Amino acid sequence: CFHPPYNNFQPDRRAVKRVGVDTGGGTVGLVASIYRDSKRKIIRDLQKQDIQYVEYGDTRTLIIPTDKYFMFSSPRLNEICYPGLNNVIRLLNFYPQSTIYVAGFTDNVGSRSHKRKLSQAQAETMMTFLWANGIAAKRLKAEGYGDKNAISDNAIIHGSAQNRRIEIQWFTS
Amino acid sequence: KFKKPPINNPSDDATIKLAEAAVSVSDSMLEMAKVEKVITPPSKDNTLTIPNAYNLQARASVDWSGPIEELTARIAKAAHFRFRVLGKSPSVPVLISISTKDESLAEILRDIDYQAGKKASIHVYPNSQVVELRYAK
Amino acid sequence: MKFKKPPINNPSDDATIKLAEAAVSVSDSMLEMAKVEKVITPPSKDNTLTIPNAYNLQARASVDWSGPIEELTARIAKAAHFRFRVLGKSPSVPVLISISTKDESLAEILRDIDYQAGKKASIHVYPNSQVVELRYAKIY
Amino acid sequence: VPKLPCRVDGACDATIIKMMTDLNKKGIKVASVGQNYLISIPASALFADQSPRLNWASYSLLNEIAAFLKQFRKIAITVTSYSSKYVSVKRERALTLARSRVVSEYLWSQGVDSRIIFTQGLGSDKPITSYTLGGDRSPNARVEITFRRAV
Amino acid sequence: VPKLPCRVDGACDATIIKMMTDLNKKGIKVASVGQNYLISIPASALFADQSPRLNWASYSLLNEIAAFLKQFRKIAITVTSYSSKYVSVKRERALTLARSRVVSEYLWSQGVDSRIIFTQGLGSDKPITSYTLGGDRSPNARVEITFRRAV
Amino acid sequence: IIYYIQAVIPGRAWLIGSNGSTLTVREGSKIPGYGMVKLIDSLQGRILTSSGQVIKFSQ
Amino acid sequence: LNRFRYEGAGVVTGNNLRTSYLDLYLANEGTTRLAGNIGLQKLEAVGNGVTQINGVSSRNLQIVLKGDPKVLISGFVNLRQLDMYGKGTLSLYWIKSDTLTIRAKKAAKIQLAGIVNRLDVELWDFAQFKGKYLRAQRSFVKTHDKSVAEISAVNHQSSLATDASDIYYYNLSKTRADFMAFNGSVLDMREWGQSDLKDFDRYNKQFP
Repeated sequence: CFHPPYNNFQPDRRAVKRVGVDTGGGTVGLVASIYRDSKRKIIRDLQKQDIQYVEYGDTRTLIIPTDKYFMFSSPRLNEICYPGLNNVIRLLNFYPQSTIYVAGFTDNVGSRSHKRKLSQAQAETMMTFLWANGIAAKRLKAEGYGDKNAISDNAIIHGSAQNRRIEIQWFTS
Repeated sequence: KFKKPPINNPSDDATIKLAEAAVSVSDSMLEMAKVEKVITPPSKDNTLTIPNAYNLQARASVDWSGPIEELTARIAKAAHFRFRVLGKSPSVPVLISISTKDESLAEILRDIDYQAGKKASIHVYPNSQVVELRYAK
Repeated sequence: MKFKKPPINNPSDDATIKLAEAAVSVSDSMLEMAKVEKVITPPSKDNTLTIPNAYNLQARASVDWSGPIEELTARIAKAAHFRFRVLGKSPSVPVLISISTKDESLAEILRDIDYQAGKKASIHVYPNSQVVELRYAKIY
Repeated sequence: VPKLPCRVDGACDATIIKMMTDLNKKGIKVASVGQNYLISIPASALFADQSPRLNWASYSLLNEIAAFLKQFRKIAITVTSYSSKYVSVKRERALTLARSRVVSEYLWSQGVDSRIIFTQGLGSDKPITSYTLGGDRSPNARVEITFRRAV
Repeated sequence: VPKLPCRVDGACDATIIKMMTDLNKKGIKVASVGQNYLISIPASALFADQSPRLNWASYSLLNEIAAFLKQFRKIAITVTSYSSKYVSVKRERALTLARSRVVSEYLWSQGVDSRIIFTQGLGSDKPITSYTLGGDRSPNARVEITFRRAV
Repeated sequence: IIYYIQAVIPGRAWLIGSNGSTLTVREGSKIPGYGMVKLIDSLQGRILTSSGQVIKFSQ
Repeated sequence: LNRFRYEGAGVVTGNNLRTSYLDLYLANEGTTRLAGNIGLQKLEAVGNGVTQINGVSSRNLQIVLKGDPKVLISGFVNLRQLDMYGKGTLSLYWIKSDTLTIRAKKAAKIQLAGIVNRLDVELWDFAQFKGKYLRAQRSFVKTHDKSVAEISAVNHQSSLATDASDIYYYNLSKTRADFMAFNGSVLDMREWGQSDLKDFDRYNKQFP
């Protein structure tokens, strides 16, 4: 069984349902479970979803569309896209020691103070969710910027759309 | 099990940019108006308050347009209060109009004074049951 | 091994694109005008002093109105169980306010409608008497 | 005439009566008097025990209620919440207000054909029946929506 | 159609993704976010040991990387050279600078399209991996090319 | 010199000013530049001075 | 005047004693009265006793409990960490600390006030925490079944409740986020009739 709203913040028993449906074999159940729980499948399903994954050198980074995964123009958080967050937690469980940084980014239209406040609010909300996901608060640090550094121009519609985002960095040691 | 998304929501980049610009201009105009507006505290708000007299808590339905002194005299007579005037009558009189069904005498007089503005004032006396209409100079 | 940038959306419209392109510039102009107006004129007072809130008033509302103000305020007072009072006479020109918001205080609703009315109308509340009075300006 | 609207968009009295009858048979109280309509929902079928948390499955009922409401033309919709005495007066009033806020927010997010939405909660001040053996299971705790049909 | 160019000359997104995949499977790092492209190449596979000289076979790789770059419109391209702490700081900076100058010169000589080419080398001033055992074999010995595709 | 409250306990409190000088305020005590405190509040941050001034929390 | 340890139903009174650090170890009905400023860092009450201190101004202090004492302390203390596992009942008059880490297991009744830069609290069961009159910048609350905590966060609030847990926020934070698992509840219960209480804004209108 399972509950859509984050399963009340409890890691599910993904293996038991697989082994039950297989027995309804144990070996094929085990191999299917380990294959579909491999990190490669995690990243592939992230790419299938609206997730950007980057690994290079030793640091690893994640990019999330705030517009897609948030209620528009509000620190309110969307709920329909829960599997993305579930997979995020499943992947992040692999690194129980790395320090975490999370940052927010928005477009170039509006009051500068307004943009900064919205970025900070989004970062606060995201880091709060991460903390509630069982991570000790010592491992988290949040920040938000507006148009301080854009990987895409604002004069283009789609580029400006890409500009606003959520960034997650974490080292290895 | 069946959760719905918002229906009339900005699902497109053009839509979200439009709505964001709308929010921005709305806030800007709001604070512009806030700067523009002028307000006064009740301490210096020179308005006739409620005389809080029981005999003036009656009920009437009245419609009128025209001069003010005659109407005030009629109101005072209905209220069983003496009525007096202090000043002179300008050649061009002071005209007002009011129609109402349920508005007690005190607030009626308050409205009368407000519509009369600064050219005249009205004062009440419950010690000696009188009303005074004072002109302006 | 495929590649995908995050933001993938529904198809857009060129007309809406142009509308937003104009709108962002309009917003920029409004913002700079507000900045210069604020810096040149010092604000002094807030309408909280002339009308604060009280109990049986924190009830909440979300409205969308595009018409006159008198009936809207009357409905507000009817919801709030408070008396409604009018001062002065409405001018020949109707006074219209378009306001769209969502789930703020009734007191803040009154504050913003009074601000948006500005010169033409004024609002006052006496909680001891549980009355809300609106007055038209005496002009000309 | 063909260019003129033949009927209100998406209107069918048969569908209206069918859906309201379905609500009543499910157990949601629907009352029509004059042209003012009242709809009452038990708390135990909507929230968790004395909490401003929403049951996931209740979204189906919320959507059905919104669909039924869409069939009518109105001006203002009033939402009131009522509970049972649990801790104080303040806690109960806050809980009722929060429930009203969340349900109203979801309704407004949905394609509600409204102009004004009022929200308030009253805790456990106005009962409906002296029978109060149960707590959140007692019918007195409730959420009520009242509205007048336009024209 | 025969008069106005329907597409930019000699461009094919299928070819673009094909060559990107080929580079990635060769092992040279290629990535992009938004409309900014960054490519990293290990120093060992390009230069000889501790020397600012190009291995002969590397000319084919340079040719094909220039061919890939030809499938873009850009203005400014920046090249950086990073190495490992070997003897000093000045010598390593000079080595990186010479390497960057040589590669930039050959790229400009080839049919690339840019208005500004920036080149700089630093050495072992900022590593990107805690593992610091090897010298020229260490993955941090790298050359990086960055730019932004505009419109 | 302007002053703004920091924390409230029933009966007395702890206060700061523009110069960063801490102070302990009794229910009845003299406050420089404000006079003497006549009444404090715990559910509300208002505290009343002899001169009629009211002090609240700092923004 | 360096270390005092007493057990066995004894009454001690002192005032105007001055010290840098002293170690206090009280047990078995230590009726201890203090009317002076004492510099100390380590205090340990076994439990089931009354103890009051009037004025301590120390750079640091650490305290843990095992029994069920009733402790009331006045002064200024920069405390960092505290855990409770019995039936603790504590009141602290003032604290000026940057980091607070509080864990409560069985029964806690804690009344504190002061200025805090960062505070986190974990509650397991039957713990009431009256952190009202105590203002903080960063607040982290994690409550399991049957835990009541009232807080007064100012800037940044993160709260999680499992079930039958009450989180009562008595301030309007700039940013707030709350979560309930089974029956957790987060409630404002502000003045609700205040003359000049500010309401929600765009940055903070977070619907529960």
